[PDB]
Amino acid sequence: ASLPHPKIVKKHTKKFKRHHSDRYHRVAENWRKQKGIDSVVRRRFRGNISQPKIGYGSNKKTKFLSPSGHKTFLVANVKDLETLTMHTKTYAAEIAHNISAKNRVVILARAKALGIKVTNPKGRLAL
Amino acid sequence: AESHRLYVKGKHLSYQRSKRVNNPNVSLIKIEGVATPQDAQFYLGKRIAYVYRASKEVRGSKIRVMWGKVTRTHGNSGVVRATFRNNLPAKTFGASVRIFLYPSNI
Amino acid sequence: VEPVVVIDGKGHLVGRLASVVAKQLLNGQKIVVVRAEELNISGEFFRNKLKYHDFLRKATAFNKTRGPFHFRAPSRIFYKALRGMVSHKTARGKAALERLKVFEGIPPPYDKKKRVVVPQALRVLRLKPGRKYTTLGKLSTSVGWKYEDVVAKLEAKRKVSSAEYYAKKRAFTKKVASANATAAESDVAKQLAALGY
Amino acid sequence: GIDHTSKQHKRSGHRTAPKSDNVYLKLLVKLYTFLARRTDAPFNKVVLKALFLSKINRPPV
Amino acid sequence: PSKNSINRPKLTSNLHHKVHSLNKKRAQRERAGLLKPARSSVNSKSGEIKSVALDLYFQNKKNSITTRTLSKKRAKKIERNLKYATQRKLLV
Amino acid sequence: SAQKAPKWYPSEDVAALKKTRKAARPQKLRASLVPGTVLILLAGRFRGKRVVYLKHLEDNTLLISGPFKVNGVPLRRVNARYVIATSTKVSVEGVNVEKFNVEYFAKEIKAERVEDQKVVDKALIAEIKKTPLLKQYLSASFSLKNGDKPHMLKF
RNA sequence: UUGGCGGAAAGGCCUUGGGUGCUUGCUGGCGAAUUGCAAUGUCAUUUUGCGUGGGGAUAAAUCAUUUGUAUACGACUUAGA
RNA sequence: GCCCUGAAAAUGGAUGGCGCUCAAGCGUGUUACCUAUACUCUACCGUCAGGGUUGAUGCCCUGACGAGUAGGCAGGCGUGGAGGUCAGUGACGAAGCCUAGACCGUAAGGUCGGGUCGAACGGCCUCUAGUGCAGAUCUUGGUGGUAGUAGCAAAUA
RNA sequence: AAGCUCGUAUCAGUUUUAUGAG
RNA sequence: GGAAUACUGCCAGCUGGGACUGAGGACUGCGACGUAAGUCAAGGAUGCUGGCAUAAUGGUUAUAUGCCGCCCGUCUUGAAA
RNA sequence: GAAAUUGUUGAAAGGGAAGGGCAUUUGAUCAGACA
Ligand SMILES: [Mg+2]
Ligand SMILES: [Mg+2]
Ligand SMILES: [Mg+2]
Ligand SMILES: [Mg+2]
Ligand SMILES: [Mg+2]
Ligand SMILES: [Mg+2]
Ligand SMILES: [Mg+2]
Ligand SMILES: [Mg+2]
Ligand SMILES: [Mg+2]
Ligand SMILES: [Mg+2]
Ligand SMILES: [Mg+2]
Ligand SMILES: [Mg+2]
Ligand SMILES: [Mg+2]
Ligand SMILES: [Mg+2]
Ligand SMILES: [Mg+2]
Repeated sequence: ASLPHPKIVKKHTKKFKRHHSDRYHRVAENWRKQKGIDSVVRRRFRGNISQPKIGYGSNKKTKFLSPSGHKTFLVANVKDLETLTMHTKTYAAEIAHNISAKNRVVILARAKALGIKVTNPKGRLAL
Repeated sequence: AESHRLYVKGKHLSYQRSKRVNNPNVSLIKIEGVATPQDAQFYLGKRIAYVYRASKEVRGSKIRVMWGKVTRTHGNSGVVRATFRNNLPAKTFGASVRIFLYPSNI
Repeated sequence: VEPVVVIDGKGHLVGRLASVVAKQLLNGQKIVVVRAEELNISGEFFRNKLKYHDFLRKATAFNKTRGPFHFRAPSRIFYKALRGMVSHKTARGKAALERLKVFEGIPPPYDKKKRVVVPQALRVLRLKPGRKYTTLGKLSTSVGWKYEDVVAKLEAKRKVSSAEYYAKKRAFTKKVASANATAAESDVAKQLAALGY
Repeated sequence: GIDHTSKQHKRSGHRTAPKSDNVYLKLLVKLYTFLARRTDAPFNKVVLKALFLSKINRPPV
Repeated sequence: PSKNSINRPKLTSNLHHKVHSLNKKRAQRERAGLLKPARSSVNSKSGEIKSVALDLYFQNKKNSITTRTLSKKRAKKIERNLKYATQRKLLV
Repeated sequence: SAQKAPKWYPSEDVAALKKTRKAARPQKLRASLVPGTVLILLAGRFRGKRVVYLKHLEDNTLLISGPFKVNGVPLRRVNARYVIATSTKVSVEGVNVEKFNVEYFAKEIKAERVEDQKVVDKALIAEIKKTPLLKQYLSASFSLKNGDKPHMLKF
């Protein structure tokens, strides 16, 4: 129940991992550019990791879209939720991580009444 | 009768490759009885199945299929090129495939 | 077109036979080579013996048991030729090499099976007449193989048995051909001839 | 590969916009942008250009 | 193959044995019931909250060696939250 | 607020599609597919069977019959790209197949199917009996033998 | 079931007699459908599992102790109901 | 013209290997074939340029481009604290931490679920800085392999 | 990188013609 | 003497098979077939049909296979050396 | 109550290193969309 869109294409689904993060624990996976003058990764020798660049940018008509076709909007309460009352086909609400279960019940009831899709309706509400 | 076959036997030779890089998206297929590219032009567009076995049953069968189709001839000796929905696993270099007679132009 | 192809190595040239067999194994065909002692290498016997003594020169200096291993038998000479043409340190190469068996003579069960030839590796089809050539059994004997006489005696015994078998088969062929001739004048045979049989 | 005869990705520039954050100046720039687009009058072109100039380039009269 | 026995397959025999062994072990684990059921199974948790603590609490309410234990702190919190949910269900 | 509301929103009005210039013109069958031709089925339940082609339908499918008395294939639809047309043809002028169409075959035993099967099969048998060995040929199944080459085989 | 032969890794080849099924060598009569227009559409030997059962056979090795033809330790080589 | 000799040391080894003799050698001619981040066409990203337009540093149309060290310009990501706001989140569980689970960004990063935990903390517009680490025989603390290892044999028991 | 100009303006690791050298 | 054929070139001649792609999203334009109303392959794909409806496609993760991949940083032309 | 480092359990791989890239098989595991 979203707005129709082209089939979503991702040019690079794999995570861009920092070089030697597999080799050292002290080197995290968060991407860093190799600045070394003799670096084979910087110089783009065959058989090394791929580096992020703008040619991997996704289609502007499918960018920021979930597989169902909605953009995610973080909501903290019912007033935040009701900002999506007219944008039902284009936005889906995600309840913030620090909302209690008692308020999540109220948010879910209001969302069902308004027809607004909720991305994470199972959180903190195990039956 | 003793035989029920409706396909031609084939061998998965390798991926498309140069001397030091391969292309897994294209397989090279050797069809039995085909020795020239003009002979292999009959088989262009034909459906191919790699039919294999697994121990775990899925949807009522232990026999699994990877589907594909013949696209173009390759070289002078009757080899063809093929593309499958999922690329062939490279452990099947030298394994058997079935080339069916459909879609048919006869 | 067979599940197993039995190749009679007599009269074949080692390198061209090894090339075709290596390619067949990599494409996924089971091959049994028999009679490796009757294979041929082009060139004169002293040339080929000199080449084998060059191979015998090669060895690891600090420990001879780590070195190149010099197998003297004709089947092992052909196997070395073939393994040089197979990428044998990969799993695919090992799996290809495990589709091949090489024998001196024709041991059971292959002695009662059909044996084929490879025309692109045959000496009488490839070598220009008058060119000298070596035979693998004599080469192996000169470099240290010790079972040429045993294989020769067993081959003689096998030939006697196979000759008796062929005599019986030939007599039966004559009988079947005779009885098939007298049915060639019937209407069924005329219709078969009209269709090409 | 192409043998370029000129520089790639070169900016024309010519001071497209004013560097001020004055709301009234931005309103006047909007008005004279409309006029210079919809009249084809060189006076409006000159006024729109002079609205973009810096202080050292706008001396008093 | 080995250099000491060229006519005997080695890698293929090892691979055949390994495939058979892995298949036997997978069948044994499935029969022991250590694998998840189908997605449409009644006892499938697909699409629902997956929680060791809640599984243990509900198993103890339903009434080998494991590393899944439920602390009394979390159990009391589960009891309190379930009473909250029950009060809501009554009031609705 | 967990997130600021965006200033601009996409409109929720669904656009119409453009007018398409793609007309449906009738399928041109292969030159070898003529009514009365014996066909070899390449796929399906009756794969390898030899049937008789009767009529071209409006959904680009071929109506065929066994006939059902000969090899047990009823009046069916097949796809034209999943059969091999042979050189053998039986005379079809005595068969009335004006009733059979998409609505006839829609599934949303009827004995209307059975009676129509018998009505077609009578004239089919009458014509089939004229050519020697034709009934045995239609009852036997097709398969590839060792060394058969479909690129060189004549049908 | 009768007989003969095969040791190169024989493990197979040939043969006697009767029994029991099929035979498309030829002529007939019934059946097939709905897997819905394709989806490998599953077809071939062996089975360290079990239940039925009629038959066959009721061992060793190691530790510990012990010898010194052996020995850094292992190992080796002896002995003991 | 081709062939042989026309000098060679010293671990075992090399037309890359196998090997090849009417060649798989040498000279030449004719075709076919294989495949680069190159060339042609299409889509997508960004940059630049030219236009149109009474959320206008936005929208739409069109064309062409994209190597890069020192260096330069621009747009962004994250952190401690400050002013304003969301009458924001929170004992029906803040922050932190763990996670074979989910999603968005080219990326810096962001977001959600589960577990643990127990009292506070965020989004946005701005202000401010002791604001981002793999290295410095860096500093302080903690911990491995080496390893149940070397050894614990002077002074008679 | 900024301004003032001009924009059939300013030209060009090229040829041509004429005229030198070799 | 009279033909043919090769070779090379041209056709706004006809026609069979295969592969990849389907961007755009009311209309507007240039055209074509028709006396005409209209129609079309003419400023970018539609029509008809089946199966499944869940781990089936897909993702993640542990690995296997084919091919590729030397250890970073610094400093010196340059560095496995 | 993090990491280095360690124990147990479960799963896996291993014929003189391991790690990484593209692609797919296998096993495990998982979300969305379900009128
Ligand atoms: Mg370029
Ligand atoms: Mg070569
Ligand atoms: Mg030549
Ligand atoms: Mg918390
Ligand atoms: Mg600092
Ligand atoms: Mg550090
Ligand atoms: Mg550094
Ligand atoms: Mg240090
Ligand atoms: Mg220290
Ligand atoms: Mg000690
Ligand atoms: Mg002392
Ligand atoms: Mg998959
Ligand atoms: Mg390499
Ligand atoms: Mg504590
Ligand atoms: Mg740890």
